Amino acid sequence: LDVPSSSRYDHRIRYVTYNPADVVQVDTVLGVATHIMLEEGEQYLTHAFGDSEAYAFARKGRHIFIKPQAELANTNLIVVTDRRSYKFRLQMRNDRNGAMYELAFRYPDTQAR
Amino acid sequence: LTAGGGGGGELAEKLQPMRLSGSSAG
Repeated sequence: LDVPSSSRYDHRIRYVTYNPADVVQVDTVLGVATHIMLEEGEQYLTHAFGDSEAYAFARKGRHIFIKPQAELANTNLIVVTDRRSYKFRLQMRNDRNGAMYELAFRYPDTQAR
Repeated sequence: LTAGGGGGGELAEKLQPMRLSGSSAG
């Protein structure tokens, strides 16, 4: 389980180091739209939720927004592109605290290249 | 996520007036 590490300024914005062998535990709360970005020039192929009506999905280029829409929405998101495949264990938080506004990636292989 | 008579042909065609419009000084 890759738990995002938050920024030092506000713990609303978090970063995760991408990994083929692990999933991202996302703590989504009610009433917030959360922002996810891809690599530059990454072509989105398909996405598949465990529950299509539990979350709301709209994608623009390399930017992914997901939104809660139903109580007890605990499913997964598998958004796949040409470069790789993402895995998030979407979990609603009940108390509307410890939110996470935007998730960012740190890529080891690209940085090394 | 997001919201939302007429004869005399030759002499009479040489008598057709030439009317040139006047000008105004600018």
